[PDB]
Amino acid sequence: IGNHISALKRRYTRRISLFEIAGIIAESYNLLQRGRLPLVSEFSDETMKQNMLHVIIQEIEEGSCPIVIEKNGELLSVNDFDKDGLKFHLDYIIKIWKLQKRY
Amino acid sequence: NTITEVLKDSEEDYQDVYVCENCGDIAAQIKGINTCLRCSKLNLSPLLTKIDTTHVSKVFLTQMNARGVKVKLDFERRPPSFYKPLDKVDLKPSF
Amino acid sequence: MNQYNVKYLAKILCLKTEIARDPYAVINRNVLLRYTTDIEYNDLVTLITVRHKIDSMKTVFQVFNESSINYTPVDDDYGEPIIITSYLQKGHNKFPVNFLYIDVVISDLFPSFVRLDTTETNIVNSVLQTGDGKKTLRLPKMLETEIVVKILYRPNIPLKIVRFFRNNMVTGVEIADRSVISVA
Amino acid sequence: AVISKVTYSLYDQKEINATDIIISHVKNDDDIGTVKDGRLGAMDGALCKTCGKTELECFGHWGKVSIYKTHIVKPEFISEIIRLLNHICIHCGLLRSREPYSDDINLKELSGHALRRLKDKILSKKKSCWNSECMQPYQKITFSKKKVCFVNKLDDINVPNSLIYQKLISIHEKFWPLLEIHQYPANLFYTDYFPIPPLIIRPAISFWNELTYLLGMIVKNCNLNADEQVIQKAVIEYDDIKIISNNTTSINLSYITSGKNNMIRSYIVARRKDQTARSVIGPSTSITVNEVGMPAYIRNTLTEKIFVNAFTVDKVKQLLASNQVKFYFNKRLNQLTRIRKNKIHLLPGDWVEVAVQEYTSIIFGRQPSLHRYNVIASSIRATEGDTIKISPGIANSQNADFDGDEEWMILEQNPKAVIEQSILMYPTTLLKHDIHGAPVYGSIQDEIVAAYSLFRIQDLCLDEVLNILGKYGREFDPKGKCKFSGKDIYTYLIGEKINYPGLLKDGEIIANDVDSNFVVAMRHLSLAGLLSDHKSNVEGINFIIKSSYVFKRYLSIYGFGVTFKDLRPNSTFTNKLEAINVEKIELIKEAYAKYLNDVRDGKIVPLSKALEADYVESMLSNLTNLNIREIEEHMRQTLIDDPDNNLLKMAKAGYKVNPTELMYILGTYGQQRIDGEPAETRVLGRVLPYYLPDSKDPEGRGYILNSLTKGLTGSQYYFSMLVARSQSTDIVCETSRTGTLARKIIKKMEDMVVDGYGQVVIGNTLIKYAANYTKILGSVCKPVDLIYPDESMTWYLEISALWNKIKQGFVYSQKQKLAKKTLAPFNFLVFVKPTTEDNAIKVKDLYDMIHNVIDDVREKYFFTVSNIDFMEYIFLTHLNPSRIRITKETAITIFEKFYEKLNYTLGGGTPIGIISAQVLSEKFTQQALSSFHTTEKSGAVKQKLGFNEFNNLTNLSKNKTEIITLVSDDISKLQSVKINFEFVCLGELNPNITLRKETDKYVVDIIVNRLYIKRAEITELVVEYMIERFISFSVIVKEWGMETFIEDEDNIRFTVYLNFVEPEELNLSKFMMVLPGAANKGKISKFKIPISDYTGYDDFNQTKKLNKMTVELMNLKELGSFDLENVNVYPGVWNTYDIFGIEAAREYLCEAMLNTYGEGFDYLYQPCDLLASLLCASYEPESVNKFKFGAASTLKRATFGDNKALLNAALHKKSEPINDNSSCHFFSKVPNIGTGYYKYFIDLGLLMRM
RNA sequence: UGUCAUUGG
DNA sequence: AGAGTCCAGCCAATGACA
DNA sequence: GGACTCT
Ligand SMILES: [Mg+2]
Ligand SMILES: [Zn+2]
Ligand SMILES: [Zn+2]
Ligand SMILES: [Zn+2]
Repeated sequence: IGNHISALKRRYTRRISLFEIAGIIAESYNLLQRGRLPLVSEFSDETMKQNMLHVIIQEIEEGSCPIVIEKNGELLSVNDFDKDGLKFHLDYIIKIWKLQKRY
Repeated sequence: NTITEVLKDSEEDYQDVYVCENCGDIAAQIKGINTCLRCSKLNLSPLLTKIDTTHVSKVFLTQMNARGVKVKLDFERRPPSFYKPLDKVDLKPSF
Repeated sequence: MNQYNVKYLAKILCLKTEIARDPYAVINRNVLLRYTTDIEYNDLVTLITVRHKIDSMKTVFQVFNESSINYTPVDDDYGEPIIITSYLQKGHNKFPVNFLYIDVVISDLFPSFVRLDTTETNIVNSVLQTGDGKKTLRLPKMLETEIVVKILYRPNIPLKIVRFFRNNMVTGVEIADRSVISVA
Repeated sequence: AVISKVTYSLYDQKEINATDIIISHVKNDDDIGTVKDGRLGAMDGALCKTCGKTELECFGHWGKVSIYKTHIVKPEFISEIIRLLNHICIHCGLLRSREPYSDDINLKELSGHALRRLKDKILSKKKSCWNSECMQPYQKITFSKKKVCFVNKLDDINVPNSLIYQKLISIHEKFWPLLEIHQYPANLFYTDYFPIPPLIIRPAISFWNELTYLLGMIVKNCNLNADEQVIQKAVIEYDDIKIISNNTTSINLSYITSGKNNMIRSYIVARRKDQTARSVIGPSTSITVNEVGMPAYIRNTLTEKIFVNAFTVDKVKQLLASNQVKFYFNKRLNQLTRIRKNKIHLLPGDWVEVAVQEYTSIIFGRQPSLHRYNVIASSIRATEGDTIKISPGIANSQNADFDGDEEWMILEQNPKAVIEQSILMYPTTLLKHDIHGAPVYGSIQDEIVAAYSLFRIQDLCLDEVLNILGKYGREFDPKGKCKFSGKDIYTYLIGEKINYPGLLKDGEIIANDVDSNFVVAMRHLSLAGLLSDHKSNVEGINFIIKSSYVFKRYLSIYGFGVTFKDLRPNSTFTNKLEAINVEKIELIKEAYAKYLNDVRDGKIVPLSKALEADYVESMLSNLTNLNIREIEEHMRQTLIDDPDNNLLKMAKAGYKVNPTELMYILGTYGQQRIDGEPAETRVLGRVLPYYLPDSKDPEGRGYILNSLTKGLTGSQYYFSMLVARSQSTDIVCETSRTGTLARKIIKKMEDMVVDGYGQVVIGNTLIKYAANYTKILGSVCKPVDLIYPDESMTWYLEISALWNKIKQGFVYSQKQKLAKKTLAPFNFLVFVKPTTEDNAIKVKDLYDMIHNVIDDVREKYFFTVSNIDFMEYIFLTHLNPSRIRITKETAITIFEKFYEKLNYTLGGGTPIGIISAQVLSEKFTQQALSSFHTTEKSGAVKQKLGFNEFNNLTNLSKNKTEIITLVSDDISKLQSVKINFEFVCLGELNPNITLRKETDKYVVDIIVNRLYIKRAEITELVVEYMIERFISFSVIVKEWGMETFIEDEDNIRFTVYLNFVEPEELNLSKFMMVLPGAANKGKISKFKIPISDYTGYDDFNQTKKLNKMTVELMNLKELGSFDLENVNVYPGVWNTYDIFGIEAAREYLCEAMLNTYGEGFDYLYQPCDLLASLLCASYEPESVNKFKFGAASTLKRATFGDNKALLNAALHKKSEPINDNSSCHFFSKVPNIGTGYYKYFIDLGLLMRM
């Protein structure tokens, strides 16, 4: 039954909130701002003609975001969380970034 | 991260400062070699770790050393961790 | 021990009788609706007869002062003398005189508590595990010299976690746990 | 690279002597070997001789000065040495008992309190030393603050430090667990050398050092022919002058850890910053709540960072070609260059700094930062003037007016900080309040009346509607209508077909009027709150922006102004109320004079002064209520005569006009209260010389008959100014106390966060199993109506079973209150649509859905350790088919939203402790500065309300009396305690005491009145027993004899015959002086014990009449002699802990801290519980002033304020990990709060794969 | 570089 | 039972003075 | 001025 509680808590670990996605976006944005290579598909010079937040969000939904977050003793990628939670928070973040005229 | 970058010293005011892991004070560069004077007088050769702290933190630690309180910092030699793939988890309810 | 502070002890000994017939029962003042006391008061030994209402089971407690203890087992006895001590002492049958200044079981400040069984203790211990390695959270603490630990006592079941059912103005009942730590 | 833990210790002599820099000279022709040495660090204008580095790269080096044959004591551990001297003899070195030294004890293996059994035995024997060659008496050596040596106090002799040194190094190592020693005690002294600190803590002061001068006064005594006392005094006044003196302002070492202005509190958790600004604020209508207007001088001075990378290298090259770049930072050479043509090569990692552009997030705020809505981060817009133009919609969030308030700005252009400012501190993210969920932004004064009059408007054209709508009239749909109303404008403004009980139905407002509860910030009926409960905070922020635009366009078209003619159009009503007041107050004066003359001629017995004051208080309160009713009838008659009165319009809209303020203007000003009572009588029994001596005029005690329209007279202006200046003095005296308690609570609660499993923890202790009782954010959680079980409900059996499970806690406040609201996990009422019974979901299928969802949630989200039967009760009573039918897709929508709120809203790292602490602190600060809690006096002793009661609760002081409440169904058990405990003396019975001398006896007649005995609620035998007890136990009475005569049914004569102890005349006068007071009974207190009664709840449907009683009482011991069976007893906090335990103490602290805020603040229950569960997290209640049982680090205790924290950590050799905010800010670490709650790695696999 | 006086939110 | 010790909101702005 | 602690 302790194994069942451990399984329930491992399933609870996959919840994503605004703090985790804001930290993941901030880490990847700080690394890309100082000169790390953008890990997107269709790597060209045209990808350096768009802004960097589009590159960060494209890295997130393409499954190639390099940032690994350590939560509850586990190591999670941004695609190991709940997909609906990632979509729910990224829709809000893209809305408020479009209000800020930065996306 | 915002309150960390606010409360810490500016990124323009950065310099490589080394601390002694045994006695806790700032290492010195004699003629290019990072040494600890207190441990080279005591016939040691301990680890010197690069630290990024504020200048007021070092002034506070040196003044507490002047009062007699030795402050010694320990550092994390973390075991190297490896990312492994995880199973699919869907948190949507079942109706 | 006087003629007033033995009725409050009788209300305590209903809860001790309920624990003696079921160690995993929920103890509050509603337990007092299932029992009936009879007090024979004397300045050497006070006999308190607690009777279960539906099962007609009787339990006779012999209440003494801390100085003069003349204990021989009567029939239907609890098995151990109840001693009213002057100060808070370590022991499930040793109630200090401050516990019996007022009527404590009928009060609104009297808690509602259980001893957890092995299933609930394992669930609590696996919930407290932080997931990272062998690290664990701690429950808040409670001293062993407390009236809850004295009521919940069983001779070969060690009491480590007590679950409290707190009153909550917005949700009704809230679940908390305390860990019982040692004294002397 | 990552600092884990910090170890504090003491320097031993081999580390002090480990130096090649010997300081020897005081003054010199060349400073070599002096204290201002060039190898002790680089000074101003010289390289360091040890390292070759300049002042900004040399961190300084240590020196040593030789003390020749002296043992200099370390000055702050002196007390510890004093403690170590109360354990040993000084002629020998042995301990004060034989049991440490015997071969039967084996000191390495005993655990627990067995080590502490022996030590008070060591501190009990102080007669003489026990060994055969030392039987000297145990001395009590004290440090003499007068002259600097250690001094014996049996006889004043200086004990030298070389003997305390020998006797403290004589103690063996395996007796250190006894005497609390963790290192060599020779580390408590400087035995052969003294360390000279580096120059970096004492730089060259330049304006046109103190520690350098103190070290020079040390080295001026460091000679071989020099006493250890003068060197000890120099060392002490260099380190800590307050050891031997009582003067401040000396710059010593302790100056960095002295009080509020110490180093950590001033320069580590707070600092002065670059890229900052400060300016006066003004409003702006072209600025939304998401924006801020920046003046031109700020954006012409402040700079923003553009990093060099593959994305922005063309923009940086373009800005360098056009001379728009102000600074350039080269990261690889690590240097900044100001551009005033040079050569600059742009590598990735470098940056440039240009002028700050629009839509950059600035962090701006107002001071004092009482709660987190003071400091937000919004987008820069270019505006005019020199003022920072904020929106008015954020103004109530920051407690801001535009009457001269200043606000500050800071620009933090770090990319992690840029992302956190863009997401977490954006005002759209902070729309809902984090405790009670109401919107933080909204409308203010004029827009409230604009909202009211816009709802009330009728019969508009399409062009008038489009003129009101303005730029939002683009997508307005006229369906087929040609005439419109303001309800159609509101239906367009809301734009959602949502329902809410009492407010909305299919988007239309079904309320009668739109008032301030609809549009003002932090209200429970906000339409923006419902629109953001429906979809998201973007929809609520859009409704707030669009609503403010439309209300200001209504004000532009139609206008709003209040004239003098709306208040006082003529003299008719004010003349009528003036005549009414001058009739009724003369009626009051004649009735009071008739009572006074009936007392004076003797036709009735007089009342007590408290009851007389209560009777006059009731008559004047009746006159005040008559004025209130006249004002209300005038308001009704004016709005039915002139229905367009603007003053009554802003009264009906809900802004600041009520009948009491209109009574102050047009009616009467009332009775002026100071400390709950009228103004006290001074010299000659009066307040002012405008009244006769001992004047019974109630107008001369502070009752004002005039109003502001008539104008106050001189005495009335005195009493009004007395109340005003008293309020000003009280808020000035209370501001600093509220700030101190706010800082204490914030530092205690700030490390309490929500962990990754939804639990509330601090350190490694679980405080709560579920955050906010729901594991959902508190801004999402909705206080919904609690519906008691009725037998007309569908599944009355299941609903009544759940109510029997959770019905405790819904009857609270000593059974006086029944709960009317509970906590729905989210606002599901906006998703409920009514439906006819043919299209509705089936009834059993709805129960199966509710039961299956609640069981699945209880398993998967709460881990089967939390009781969430309140959620099932809410979903069973609010979705009950007996009152509402819903479709199947409505239920699916509701429970999918339930799972969305359980899955996405609450996250680990949420700073729930500091948010709750800031909300509690902001509320008691607002109530203290607003004078919200009026003092009022009553007969019984009551629990106080307000900040001083909250501070007494969090102080947890022990040796104080507590208010102990006794509730009983029968009044006999309360009467038996009330008779014995209530203080009644003979003098308060108003006796007639006269004595006369007689041969053999002095006889004293005490003629008491029987109505006075009945007013005291005692009998004549009680008075006889009081006098008999005092005379039979007194020392000054030698013989006595008492008799009781009957004089009337109005008089009882207690006759005493007496002979006093010689000297009998002085004892006669002392007896006659102390007789009316000392003949008494009961516990002495200023409060009486009246037996109250009320209606208490057993449940929602069954009540009972209960009798109440309150006693000020220290212990609970003296209650133990009474028949207190079937009596509820509610003591204070320490008696509840000592009887019932730690959980009942936690519960008492919760409800008592909640009760100090007053009526209408139930949302502060969840913060207060979070505070109480912190004070009762150990086995004992712990205050907010100290750290006793909670594991707090040394930097946490030093940041909290504890000057000997690092010294006690160095004595006990503490090694503590760095996990708290105060320890993370010291070492420049990211705190474990929010986004810093998680560790972040980078997976270099996909980069190395290609 | 700190005190004192006055003032602001 | 009585003295010692430490504590008393935040952020400002001018001028005079040592 | 006022609360906690040692004496
Ligand atoms: Mg203002
Ligand atoms: Zn070293
Ligand atoms: Zn140097
Ligand atoms: Zn001796």
